[PDB]
Amino acid sequence: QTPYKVSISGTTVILTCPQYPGSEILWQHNDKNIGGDEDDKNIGSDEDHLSLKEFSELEQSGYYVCYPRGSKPEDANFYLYLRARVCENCMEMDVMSVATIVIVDICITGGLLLLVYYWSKNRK
Amino acid sequence: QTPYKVSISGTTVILTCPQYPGSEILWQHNDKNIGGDEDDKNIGSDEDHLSLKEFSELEQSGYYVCYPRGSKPEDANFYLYLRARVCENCMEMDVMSVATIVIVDICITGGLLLLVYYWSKNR
Amino acid sequence: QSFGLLDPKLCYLLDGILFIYGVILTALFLRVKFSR
Amino acid sequence: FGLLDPKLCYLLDGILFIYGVILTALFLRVKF
Amino acid sequence: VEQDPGPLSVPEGAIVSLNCTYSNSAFQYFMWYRQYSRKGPELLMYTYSSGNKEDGRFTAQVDKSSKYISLFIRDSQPSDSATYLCAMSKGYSTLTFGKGTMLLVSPDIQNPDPAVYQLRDSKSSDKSVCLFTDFDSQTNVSQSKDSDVYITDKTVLDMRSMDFKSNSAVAWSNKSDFACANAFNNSIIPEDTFFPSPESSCDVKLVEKSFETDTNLNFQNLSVIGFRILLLKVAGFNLLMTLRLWSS
Amino acid sequence: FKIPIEELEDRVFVNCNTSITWVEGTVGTLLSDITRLDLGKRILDPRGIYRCNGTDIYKDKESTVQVHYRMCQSCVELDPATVAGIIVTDVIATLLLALGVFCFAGHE
Amino acid sequence: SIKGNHLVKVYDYQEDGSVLLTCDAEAKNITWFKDGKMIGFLTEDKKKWNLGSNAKDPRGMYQCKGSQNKSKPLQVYYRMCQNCIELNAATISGFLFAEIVSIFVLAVGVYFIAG
Amino acid sequence: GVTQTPKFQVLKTGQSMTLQCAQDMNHEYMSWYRQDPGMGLRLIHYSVGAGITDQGEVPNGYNVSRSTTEDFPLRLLSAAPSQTSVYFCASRRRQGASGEQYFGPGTRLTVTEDLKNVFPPEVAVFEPSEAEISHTQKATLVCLATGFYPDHVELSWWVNGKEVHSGVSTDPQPLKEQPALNDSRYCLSSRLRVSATFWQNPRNHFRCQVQFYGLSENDEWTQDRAKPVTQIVSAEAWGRADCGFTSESYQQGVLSATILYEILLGKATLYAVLVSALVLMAMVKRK
Repeated sequence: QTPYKVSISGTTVILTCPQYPGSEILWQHNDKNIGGDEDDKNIGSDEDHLSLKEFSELEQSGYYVCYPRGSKPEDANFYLYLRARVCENCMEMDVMSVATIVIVDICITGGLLLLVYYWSKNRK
Repeated sequence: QTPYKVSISGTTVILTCPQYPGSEILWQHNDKNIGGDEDDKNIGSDEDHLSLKEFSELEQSGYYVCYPRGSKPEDANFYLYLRARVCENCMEMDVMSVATIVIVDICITGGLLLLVYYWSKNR
Repeated sequence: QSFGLLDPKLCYLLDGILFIYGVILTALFLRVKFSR
Repeated sequence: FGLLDPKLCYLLDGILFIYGVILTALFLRVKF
Repeated sequence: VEQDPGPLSVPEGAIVSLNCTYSNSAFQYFMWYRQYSRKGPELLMYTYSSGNKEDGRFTAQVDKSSKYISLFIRDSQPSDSATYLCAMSKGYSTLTFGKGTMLLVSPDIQNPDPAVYQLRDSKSSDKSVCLFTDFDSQTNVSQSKDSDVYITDKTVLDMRSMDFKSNSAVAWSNKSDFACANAFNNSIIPEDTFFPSPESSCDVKLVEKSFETDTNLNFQNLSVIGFRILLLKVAGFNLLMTLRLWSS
Repeated sequence: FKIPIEELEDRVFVNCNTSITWVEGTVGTLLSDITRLDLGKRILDPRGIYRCNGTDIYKDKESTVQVHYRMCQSCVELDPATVAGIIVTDVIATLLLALGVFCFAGHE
Repeated sequence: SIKGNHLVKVYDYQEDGSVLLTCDAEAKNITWFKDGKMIGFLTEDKKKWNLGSNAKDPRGMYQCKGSQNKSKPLQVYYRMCQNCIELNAATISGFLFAEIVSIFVLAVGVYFIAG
Repeated sequence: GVTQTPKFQVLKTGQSMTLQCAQDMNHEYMSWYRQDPGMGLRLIHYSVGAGITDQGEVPNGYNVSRSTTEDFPLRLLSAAPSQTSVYFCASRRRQGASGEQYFGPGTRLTVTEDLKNVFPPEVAVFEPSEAEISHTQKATLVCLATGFYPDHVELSWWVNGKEVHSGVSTDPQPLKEQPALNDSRYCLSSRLRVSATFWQNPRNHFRCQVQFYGLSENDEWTQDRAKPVTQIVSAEAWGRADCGFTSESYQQGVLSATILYEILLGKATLYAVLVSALVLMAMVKRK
């Protein structure tokens, strides 16, 4: 139907359950209800968001499911298997992002060499 | 003793049992007969070849054995323990071959540039 | 210990290529210094 | 021999390319 | 009907002798059950006459005149530490079981190196353990004085790969001032007991023994080599064109 | 008669009930006890042909196992398109050097 | 959780990075569906459908069919980096040092061409 | 052989429970033994035929029923706090002619006076220290499952998704946190010793599964915390060589190499385009 939106920002994963509009969302991780107001304050929940701060690959991987408030999670229609590394101050290496870095550096150095070129021709 | 022939090309493992003359050969894997049901295109049987197509490290490894028709299968006493990785479009390439590829590239560049040197000296 | 196709022998091959080219140009520079 | 190898390979690339540029500067200051 | 309880301790590779007294009745058959910890009683030997019988490396003997039966074991492995039960009845039914006897076969360890190692807590819970190991295989490890310090009994872990049978006991606590020097104070402690310094050792040449290589690292190293070849060729082109434009 | 080729943590141990006779291939280490032959690691590709007798069962038959691994780690994934790309850019770079020596030697 | 028709489980952690899927049904011919389409036709001796390594980040919808109806989906997701680069002082200093020496070599080259 | 179901079972005081035995070797008559620490095996009932049930040594509160000749289930109509034992099924062929028995794999029961006492095991995996890896060159992971009740765990080590049966010690009997009291809580430990060129990979993955057997879905729960059902609690750890040259620093070294050489290749190609444009313009302006 409609996939979960896993927005990863830095070392913080925000899951978004796209279905069930208006109703209230509960989250199971490995058949263990999280997202409530426990002592764990690195995990916040919103109207439809799950904000996991300082994600840990070992602990917070595994299954996930959103289900409406007061319903059975075995009657939900959609499960997620999240396994994500995170990395503090770590910009990735896409196929096209690196090409944009290369072309920006090419344009900067081409501009600098044209400045030095016309400077030397003005000294010529 | 004449070993089994294992030839691994991409995701195709070809086994060859040398020790019998043949003309009726059967292959057994982990106490199960394999090949010869006229299904399972991935598992092909030949004169003395076994073609495991789309070989899988986790599910096809273990003890292979050839035996002729007439011999009971637990009487055979030459077993292959096969374990192999099956990366597709992925070939064996050791270090000395890569060293020779780089040096041959240098020799081709130096030879072509010396050709350009002499054929510009002639002008 | 298993490097495989990962040895420092390959980067040191390329650095040996740069070293041999540097040796050739330094030797010809010193022969220019001998020449005059 | 295997302490932190790529940094050694690339620093040796660095100070031999610098010496290559200095050799070309010697040709530019001797030949003409 | 009367089996001697209590754990008896036999060194590795020694003939073990157990016996059950049953005086007096007239029993037909005699049989020996072996029960491991947290399993069901498995049968070992079943005889019916007065005398001797041998199966595998075990030996069941029946003494109707002396009115006791006995079990003998040769080449006692450490993997036979179990509760041995003996059973007999009349010809019809109603087997009578003894209370069973704990047999502990502590190994011969042949190269002991006793030490107490602090282990590294894993950021989930507030405990911190001090594993104490190799023991000379004769160290009585008692329980603790407090109610916050726990002690497990000595167990024999059996490495099959390096072929090295070892002894262990683990002490964990939820309190401050629990250091490994003050952890196993209750039990008796042998000599040289290598309490480590808190400064690390950091053998670098032993970390190099564990270095695998994926296919991704092979292909990325070959891409680096290809880019170095292309830099050398295009820089050769550049220096030739600059020498061409400076020669004229 | 299957010779049990057990795979421990990262090693390979040939087990038998009697002593293992090496024939050819990786020699390995006879362990601290006999009847167990270590073959080194698995990623270093241990291969060979080993033979041992059989006691307690099998009536003193003698059997032979062939241990063959292909832990593919001196290997490289390569598309045919990527091989064509490497070859074509190499040829273009060599032609650039050819034109460089051509234009340099023509106008020295 | 094999009731409620969640028949697809993942057996991820492996010696290499190979992600595997498993379906619990009447095992004669398991037919594996990704995203709606068909990708797999599995018989014995095979049990586990592969997805390749986890460096390629296998994602998306997955489901299985046995002799009964289709299973509920499973959104397999991975951000298993194998490209992420930590911004140390050493890597930034190396990038800037290589950039400065490259632009100085090219600057001397341009200044001696158009001198 | 002889099978029986369930393996482990928890139930509140004053609650029935039917536990099944099954025997497909087609022996005739079965018996129920119970075992306590301190008293040995004690007979409960034995059924010599298809329907002919007879009492044993302690039949006090045990309804049996023999209808078929392969099943002889035991029933507990009302429960007691003195019911905590380990139960066993028996199997005999024909009346002392073949005196052998074949016991099943064991069935445990604990009976609490109130179901607020069940807890899940809190599991932690303690990594080794560098003192071992220098001194003995072998590493000992230690798992601690603390705080559960009742004693219904099955601890197991998984290395790269497959179990290990070589190098694992586990306590046969768990401790108690307060040994003087009655409704205490148990603590179980485990040791995985591993050659220390296997722990130093960052590729190997070690985890301590604990299969807790407890309540089910058909039982009421009016307490504030989560309902402690039959489950699996585990903790993981990658292997970690702290100081040295593993295969992650090398990953980032080769990634920075690819960045610098794509940048330098862009530099050199742009300088080639500049000098080729200068050569082409000079060859236009000379001809």
